[PDB]
Amino acid sequence: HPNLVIDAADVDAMQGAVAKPGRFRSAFLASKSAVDHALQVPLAVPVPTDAGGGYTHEQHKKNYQLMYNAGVLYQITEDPKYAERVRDMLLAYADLYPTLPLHPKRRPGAENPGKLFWQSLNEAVWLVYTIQAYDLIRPSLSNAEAEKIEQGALRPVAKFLSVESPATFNKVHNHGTWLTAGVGMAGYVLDEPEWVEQALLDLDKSGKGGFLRQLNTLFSPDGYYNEGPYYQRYALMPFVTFAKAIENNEPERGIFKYRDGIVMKAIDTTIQLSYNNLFFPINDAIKSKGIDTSELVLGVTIAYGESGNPQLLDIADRQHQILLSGDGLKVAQGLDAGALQPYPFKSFAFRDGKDGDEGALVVLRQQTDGDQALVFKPAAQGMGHGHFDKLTWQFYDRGEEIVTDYGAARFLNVEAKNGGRYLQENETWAKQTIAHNTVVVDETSHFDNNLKIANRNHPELLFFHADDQVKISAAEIDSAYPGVSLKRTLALVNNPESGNSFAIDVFGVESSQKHQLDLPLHYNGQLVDTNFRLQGFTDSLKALGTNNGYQHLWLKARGKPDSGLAQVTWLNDNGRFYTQSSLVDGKTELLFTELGANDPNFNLRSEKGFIARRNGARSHTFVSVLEPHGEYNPSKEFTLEAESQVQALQHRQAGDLELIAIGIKNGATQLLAYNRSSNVPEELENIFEYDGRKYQFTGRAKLFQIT
Amino acid sequence: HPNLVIDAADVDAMQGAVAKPGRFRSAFLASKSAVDHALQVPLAVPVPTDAGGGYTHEQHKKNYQLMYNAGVLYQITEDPKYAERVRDMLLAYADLYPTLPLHPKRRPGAENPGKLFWQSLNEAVWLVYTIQAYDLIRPSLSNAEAEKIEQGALRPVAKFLSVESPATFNKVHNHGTWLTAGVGMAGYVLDEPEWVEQALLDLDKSGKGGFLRQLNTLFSPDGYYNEGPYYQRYALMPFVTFAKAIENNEPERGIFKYRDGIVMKAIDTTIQLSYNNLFFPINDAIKSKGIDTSELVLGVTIAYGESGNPQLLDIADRQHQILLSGDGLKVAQGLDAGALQPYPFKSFAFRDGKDGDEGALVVLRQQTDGDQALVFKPAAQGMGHGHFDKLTWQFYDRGEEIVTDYGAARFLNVEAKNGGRYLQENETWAKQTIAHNTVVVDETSHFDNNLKIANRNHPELLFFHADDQVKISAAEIDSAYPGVSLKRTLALVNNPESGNSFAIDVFGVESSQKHQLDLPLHYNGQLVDTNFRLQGFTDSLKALGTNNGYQHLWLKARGKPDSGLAQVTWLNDNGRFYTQSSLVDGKTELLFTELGANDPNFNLRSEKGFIARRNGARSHTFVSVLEPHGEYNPSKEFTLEAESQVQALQHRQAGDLELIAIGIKNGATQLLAYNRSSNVPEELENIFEYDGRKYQFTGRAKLFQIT
Ligand SMILES: [Zn+2]
Ligand SMILES: [Zn+2]
Repeated sequence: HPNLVIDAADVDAMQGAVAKPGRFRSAFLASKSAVDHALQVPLAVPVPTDAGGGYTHEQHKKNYQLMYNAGVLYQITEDPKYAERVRDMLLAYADLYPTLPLHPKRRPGAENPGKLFWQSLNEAVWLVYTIQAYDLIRPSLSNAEAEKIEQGALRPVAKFLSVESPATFNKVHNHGTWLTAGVGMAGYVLDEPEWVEQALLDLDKSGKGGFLRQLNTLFSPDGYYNEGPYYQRYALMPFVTFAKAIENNEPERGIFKYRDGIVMKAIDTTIQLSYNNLFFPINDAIKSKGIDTSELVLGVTIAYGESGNPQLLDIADRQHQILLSGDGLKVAQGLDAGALQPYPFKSFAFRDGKDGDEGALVVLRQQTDGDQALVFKPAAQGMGHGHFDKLTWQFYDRGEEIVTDYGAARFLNVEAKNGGRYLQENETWAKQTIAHNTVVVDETSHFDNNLKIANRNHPELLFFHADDQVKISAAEIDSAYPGVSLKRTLALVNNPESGNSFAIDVFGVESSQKHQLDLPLHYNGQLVDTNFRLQGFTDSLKALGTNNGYQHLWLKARGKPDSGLAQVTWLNDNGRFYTQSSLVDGKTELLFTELGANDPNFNLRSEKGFIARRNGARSHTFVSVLEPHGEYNPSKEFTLEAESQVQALQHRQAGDLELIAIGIKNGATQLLAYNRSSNVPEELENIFEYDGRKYQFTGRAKLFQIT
Repeated sequence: HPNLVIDAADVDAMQGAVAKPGRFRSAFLASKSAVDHALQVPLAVPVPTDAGGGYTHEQHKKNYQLMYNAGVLYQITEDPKYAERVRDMLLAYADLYPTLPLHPKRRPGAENPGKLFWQSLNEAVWLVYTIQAYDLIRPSLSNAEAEKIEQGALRPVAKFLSVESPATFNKVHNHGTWLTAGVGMAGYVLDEPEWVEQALLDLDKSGKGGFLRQLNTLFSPDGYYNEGPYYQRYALMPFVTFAKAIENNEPERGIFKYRDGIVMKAIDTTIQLSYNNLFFPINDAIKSKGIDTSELVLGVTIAYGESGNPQLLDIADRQHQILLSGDGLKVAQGLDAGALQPYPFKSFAFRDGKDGDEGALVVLRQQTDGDQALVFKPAAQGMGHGHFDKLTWQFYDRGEEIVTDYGAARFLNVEAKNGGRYLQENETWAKQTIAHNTVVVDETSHFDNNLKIANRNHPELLFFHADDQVKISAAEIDSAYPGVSLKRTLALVNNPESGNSFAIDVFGVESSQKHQLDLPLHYNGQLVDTNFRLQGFTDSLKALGTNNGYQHLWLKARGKPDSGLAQVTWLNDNGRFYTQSSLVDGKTELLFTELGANDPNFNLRSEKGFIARRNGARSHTFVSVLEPHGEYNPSKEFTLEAESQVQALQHRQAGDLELIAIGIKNGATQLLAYNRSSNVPEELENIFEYDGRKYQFTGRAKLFQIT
């Protein structure tokens, strides 16, 4: 009876593969050992009393996982003990569920209620796994056992998640995707076709919500999910699960061709939104989440099963987790056959919006100086999970996040931390603009915290270009603060001769009115030196400000460099020094902060940053260069080039061109020249004059060496 | 000509091994590649201008490293390009060194000056490496080149390091070992036997100083170096280097048998004083230093060449660094031959003092619940790098430091941080007792920071016992504070029935006068719960105190739990929760701190801790249990047992016995019973009554399960 993600054909293929040495057999033996041990322990289907991370919540989660794993073993081995365990647990659920009220630890202000769980989302995950387990063990049951499980457990849960909470079922968000996927698959297993249609087109079958609306709205043409990478991988699992079930049940729907293969694009982009295996922590996001997460392990197997792309074996190899499925077997076989090819992590502008015209998530990468990623976020809001952070950036180098995004104020599945829920400081700190590396006007967050306006306004991607020496993008938004135009261009560059790299930042603010302008740099590392006088406050600390996140920042020190070049140098665990060299006009303060004020429940990390503060400016440009330099090896006990190699910095406008000149110690000046305007063909010619000589280049941009 | 660590026998064996494939050939090729690349850069022997971490400091360090490596490559390849580079660098040193003043960035308060370097310590390392390089390339030289090199560089350096700085040269400390090693090896190479004898017996050759006194004084009979693990590995290099040269030139001295084989013991104990490859950060210490440090890579090859112990190959394998020497070949061959045997990290009391009577460094390990180490420090002062930390402890679990020692306030080889020197806050914070996990009386450090009193006093180790279920040690000191006695016993225990483990702490304070008593607990991880009301200060922070390190702690929160059981729970990145359960009397405050006050140069990390404070006590006992519990997996997204499983705690005396009974939720109480007397035969019988039942055990201690 398996006919959801796994079908009978997959079981027969798995049965043959299990008795041949290889990755698949070894994964099978490991699952079998674990399930056999778990079968020794009595079933635990407790009355639900705990919130996220609590015993009842985690036990119910463990139950769905065991029921799925045992069902897979039952199909492969034909051993009845696996089905009997799944049956006994389902009979227990069938007796418990009808008697359950809404969860005692429900918090409806945060999320909709569940019966098994504090929130409906976990119940939806439970249905997605449990329906598959039932589908896998259904041939083992008597008719009365099936009827009791369906009438007491499966149908009441399907009803609870759909007709009984219809607003969320018809919503176009990850929570909707989980609910639609579970009820739709239940429609297939229990022969309820209307449930499949309700999953695809909403409860009214209108078309306004449902699975198809989600695929047409939440993803851009580049496969980029509007809520961001961390919820991208989360929603991926019900997308590829229900899509695999649609293809096995109604292949005439052409689900894997729908919207020009959007399901495959979505899988691939999920992989791309990572560095050193971790998803970029933009918007609401837990920084530990990586590509070995179960949703992307599954997604890769499904995409490899559809395409046979050997590049996906590279990812599967890094995930270190063989799945007991037909597609999981295909992955295991390609790996055993040596078919692996490297996976191409791209510099790319992943467009945002269903039509691709609501900004973009830009990733700039280069390997000349090690693994480096500059992540630029001129993206749309991302809805409730979105941060108020237009044009913010991050910088990754040598395995580590150097210029940082906080992610969410949330301790996942830690019940003592408010049931693992999003904390108050996720609104008052983590979402605020001052928590990001982008301009804050008048100590006020972008859109002044107005969700509806934020949801309707987005930056415009002006351009993106990437070649071997220059990766560069610019974007603009005039709606973050009406009357203020915010424009940023960021370049990731490398010089082949030196082996050196730079991140270059040109942040232009233009207003007809005077404003306070803050540009934070939140960094990871230890402050080691400054160009200018800086002594920290010594016997008391006070918060930087009063609202919009400023109330959480302790002010540790205040500097006001003389006009010219300001330099801030820190040292990272990864063995590198980082110096930001910025142009200051003598009216710019540098405020050094530590996160942790107005934090009575110890909910925030002691993160460090410095803010460039320019008061009373109508128009201002923040020009800066981030220089990774030197080597620090505390094991062999040597240090090289600990001092910044930048001596001078100049920024000039030359018609439609922007020039950034970086003077290097005992070295040639690095001169970034790029064309500023919208459309620039690849062979367009440019010249300009710098220091009495003439320079010429084709296309968007060129880095010159001036000896 | 090579006759020091490397002799001609070694060279011959290496030459035949570099043709055959294997670990040695791969190391050779990697070295040859690095040096060949170095040879294409012209030599740089600059006039010394910078302090530690600066250009000339790090260049002169690069130079001795390259001279040694190029010299070894000369001997193996017989290719004069390597010797010619070494020759040309030494001729530049011969011309430069006699013109040199004392170093312009000398800081004679911190360390004695050098000429090549700001301190003579680096000059001694330079000599140790360079005398070996000169020895390796000598047969390539003309007599006039040899005379110029010896007259202008080698002899002036050796003379500057001995007769011109005689106090330090005759000193018995790590600075002394480096100086005497270089001069003694110069004595062998330049045929100055008086220098060899001065190296072994001091300049006046009295025997008060010198290398034999160092081996007889700075190590205990257990091979524990008095200054601590971080300086043990430092001194280990000159110790084993000179010893190996002595054995190759004067094997009649039997140096590897001297003092019951102290050198081999010294190597083995250096390996023992680590957890997950890092040395215990006690006394002045840099936390990143681990067993791959060059001194211990060398010491392990030399011990393997002496003893052939296949267990040393385990360490070598973990170090991942084959050495181009005769011993390093033998190590590579044994590894290739698959002779590796697991190295045994033991529970052990490493005695302190020349004769092993000045306290001890006690390490308790178990493996039942993962890799765990309890480090207890009832040790001698350790001279000027010693910390004021009698009876302090650390806890390590699942790869991480959980209960912490700060180590030193110093940024090794970062010139912008005071030349990589020990910083002011090393004295005012890192050495202070409040920075450690031990009792502070009246906000005053042990011995009141008086180094002369501290050097004359040490705790007495009372007992130490390790079996598979209980590891336990106790010690006491009555001289840390006038009229106050301090006694601590620490136990590491495991229960087989559950996978559970506990660290048990009983800290007794006895005095005829009332005092304020502080017991800090410095922890690594995120605070997640308390069983008593705790709200952090929200709008400002102020230092906890005014002196002896209290001026560096921000007080973030204050709690006063009710009489009974206090519980503090934090979450560590290793995926485990930790709960300290402590007995409190309603009069004990718990103060939550963050390091960072009075730190104007950003010299301190933001470390966290909590302090149990009890005022007006004459005698008081701090009883607590540290419980690692649960699993936190944010990749798979599950949590198990996040809540502490301790329900109750009781401490009782029963004659010569102490009882600690730990109530477990849904579990048998764990009852630790141990005899307190110094003398306890293994077959001694103990009997006590607890809750109506009678219990008996043989020997020192036993953990009982009470259902
Ligand atoms: Zn964010
Ligand atoms: Zn210390």
